[PDB]
Amino acid sequence: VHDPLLAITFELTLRSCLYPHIDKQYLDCCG
Amino acid sequence: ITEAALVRDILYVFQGIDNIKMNCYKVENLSRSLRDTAVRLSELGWLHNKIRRYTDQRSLDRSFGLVGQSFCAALHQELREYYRLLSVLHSQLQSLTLRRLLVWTYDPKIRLKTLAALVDHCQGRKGGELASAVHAYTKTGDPYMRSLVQHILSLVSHPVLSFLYRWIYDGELEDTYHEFFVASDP
Amino acid sequence: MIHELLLALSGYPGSIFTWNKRSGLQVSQDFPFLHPSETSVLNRLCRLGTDYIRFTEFIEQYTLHGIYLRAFCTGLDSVLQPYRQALLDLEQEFLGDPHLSISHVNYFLDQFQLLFPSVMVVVEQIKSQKIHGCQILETVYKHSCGGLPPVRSALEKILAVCHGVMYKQLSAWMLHGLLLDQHEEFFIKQFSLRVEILPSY
Amino acid sequence: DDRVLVTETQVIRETLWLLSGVKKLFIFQLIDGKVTVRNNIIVTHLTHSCLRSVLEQIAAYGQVVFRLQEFIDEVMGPFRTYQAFMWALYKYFISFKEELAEIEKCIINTTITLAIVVDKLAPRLSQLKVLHKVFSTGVAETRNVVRASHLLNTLYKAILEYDEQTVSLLFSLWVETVRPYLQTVDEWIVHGHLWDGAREFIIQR
Amino acid sequence: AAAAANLNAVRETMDVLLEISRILNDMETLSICVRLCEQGNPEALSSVIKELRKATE
Amino acid sequence: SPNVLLQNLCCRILVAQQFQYAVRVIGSDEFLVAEKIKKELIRQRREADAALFSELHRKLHSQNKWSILYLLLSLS
Amino acid sequence: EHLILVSQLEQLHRQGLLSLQKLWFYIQPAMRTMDILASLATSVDKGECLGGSTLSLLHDRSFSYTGDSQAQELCLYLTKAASAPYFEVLEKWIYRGIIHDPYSEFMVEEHEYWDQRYTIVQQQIPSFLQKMADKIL
Repeated sequence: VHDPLLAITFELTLRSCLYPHIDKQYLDCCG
Repeated sequence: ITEAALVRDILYVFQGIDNIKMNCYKVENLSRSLRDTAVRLSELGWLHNKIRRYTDQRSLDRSFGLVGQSFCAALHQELREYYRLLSVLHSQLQSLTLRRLLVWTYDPKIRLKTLAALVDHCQGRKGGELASAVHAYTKTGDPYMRSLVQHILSLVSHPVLSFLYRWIYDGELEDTYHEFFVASDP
Repeated sequence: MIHELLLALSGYPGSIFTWNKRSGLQVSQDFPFLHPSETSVLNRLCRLGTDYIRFTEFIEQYTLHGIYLRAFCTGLDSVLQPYRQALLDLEQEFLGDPHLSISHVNYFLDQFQLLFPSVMVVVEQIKSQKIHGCQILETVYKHSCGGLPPVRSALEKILAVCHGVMYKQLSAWMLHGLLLDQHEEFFIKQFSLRVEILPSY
Repeated sequence: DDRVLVTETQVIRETLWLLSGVKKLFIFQLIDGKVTVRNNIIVTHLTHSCLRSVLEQIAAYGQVVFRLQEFIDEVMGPFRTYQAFMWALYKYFISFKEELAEIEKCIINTTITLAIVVDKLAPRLSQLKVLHKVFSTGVAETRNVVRASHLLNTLYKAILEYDEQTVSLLFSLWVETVRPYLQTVDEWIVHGHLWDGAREFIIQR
Repeated sequence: AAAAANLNAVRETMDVLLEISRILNDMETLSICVRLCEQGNPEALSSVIKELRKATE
Repeated sequence: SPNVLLQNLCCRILVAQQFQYAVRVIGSDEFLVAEKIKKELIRQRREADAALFSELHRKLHSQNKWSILYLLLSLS
Repeated sequence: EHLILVSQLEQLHRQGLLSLQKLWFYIQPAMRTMDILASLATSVDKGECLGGSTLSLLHDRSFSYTGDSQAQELCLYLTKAASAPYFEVLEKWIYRGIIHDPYSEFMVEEHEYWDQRYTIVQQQIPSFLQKMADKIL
């Protein structure tokens, strides 16, 4: 999932778009 | 002391590097019919050492200004040309003689006589006052000089027309060195 | 000896062209095979080699710190590119006809001989005054208003890439609220403003 | 003093082998893991000393590529991070090797000399110098959890220093080294258990 | 070997002559003129070449 | 040999009448030539080309000559 | 062009082909040209001529050679060249009113109610504009 994100300001803000993959997944588990 | 040795040293006196030593280049034997033409031919070096030193001494301090530097820079494109001709002449020394050299270096004894007398008429001129003292050499009429100096003027007067096109359309004059004829008061 | 020289002008000193840590590149002494009058033009030619060596040694050393110093050296190699490329050519011309002397080789440098000298003190002012931060974007600019056309066209390139850093940081701040900095470079440090480091123009 | 008097083109071929990472070369005979130029090499020109100068620089590059090849060797002959790190390094070498190998083609089949192959290899000898500093922090170090954490953290720090072709290298070198953690992290989430080997993860349960 | 060296020298001389002609200004015509000049006069050859050019016009 | 070369030159320039005229015309120092060429270049000016010509002349000697130069000067 | 005619013989001499009797033939044209320029350079300094009177002389020394054709194609090259600067101020006085003439040499000089402003100077008339010395002013 991280690799396709590279297809669609480097490694600091760019890395800040990886967490939506790891956070929504978390929200389901705790929920 | 053959004739091939003098041509060996003369090709170096044309630059400043010294039989022929250093105001005339007194040569120190050989026949009189040789010393005279050497003294005459070497006169091109004394015109070359003086012009090179002027560009160098001024290329050291930044006090000359933008207009001055431009004129000093214009004295190098008219020296690369003088540094190329020597290379072609150098390749033939391996035949040319003093008589052959005279018909070779008869023209660059004139360009090295306007430039070596253009840097003395404008000695202490810093700023536009320099671009006004290399324009007082165009009223000459000589079609070979008036078409040389009227080219150095086209380079020296480029920075002047850079402030003018700035102080007219934008009104923002900027010259740490006082060159433009519009002086501001803080 | 030609290919020997074209390496000495590249940054590799040898027996014919000794290297001294203080003075710079220079010819050792008189050589019997060559003429005794050339011993001068080479010394005039080495005044250029010393510049490239002292350039590339500083470029590699990166020395002081800060991105604006990193990018300055990053750009400093770009202006220095035509020097190298024009040096590779000299070998090709000598490979064709074997009748070319040092005179022609000295003549070929022409433009580099009147450029390096003016772009040498710009480096010296940095290493001798600890010019830290964005203050470089003025120290290089105050020398960009020089008369020499070649120089006026060289430093402008360096200022054109050095601005790329500010333009990177400036856009990163004006739309993302954060300032990417860890050495107090950009002129902003409840935030405030900086004046003692702000550019001139 | 005697000397071998090698020809000119032979040096470039030897230099390419040094770039390749091969050992036991008539030139650049290493002694103690440190490549070093021989002493009897001389060309018709270059006065026997400039050659010792120009080769000495390329030798400094051989050290960068010989040490890395020694590193990859000590992994082939379950850390899951170093082994995953070399695969990124190894992948870079194959592509780099192709450019050097291609040049060898134009040698046997246009004039080519020393000062040309070097300037042709500028955007490579630049990218290589970075690895000598990135890897230097991945070799100077004992537990398996500090050798892998301190390595993976050095990259993310070294990239923020470089924020173009040098960034594309470090980034493409980063993803192929954080692949282990991103796997176990996901595996811990969806499969509900932490499946670590040699206690590689930082959470030593 | 010696014959090959002579051929290289002739080619180099022809290239130099062509450059001189361009500055004072084809290659096949120059080669024919050079061979005739070597045999033997020069002013007469120039007059004939000028007349031939006028006839072609 | 010379007659054959003249016929070939006439053919390149272009017939039989012209060849006959050329034959009739045919039937009918170096330093000085170089100086004359330099003077002609000066009249044309320009100066840079003259310097190049001097270098070219030296190269030809390094690698009869007067006759070839005179023909080139006549063409101008 | 005389410093070259000395060079060709030198090259020929390096071959022995220049006997003294052979010299006395080659210099024949260079003995006649240098005998015209050494007669204008002594008829320009005899009576001090500058401006116009040094252009009247070069229109009479060119008419005295009306049948030589080897010393008239010369004195017609000097006059055609020593009169362009005089004719470049005349193209400023006829097509406009401005008279530059830094040195006092033009035929018309200004002053500082209008019959005294511009006055025809009598000396500096080229003696071939004498017919139209009035329509110019």
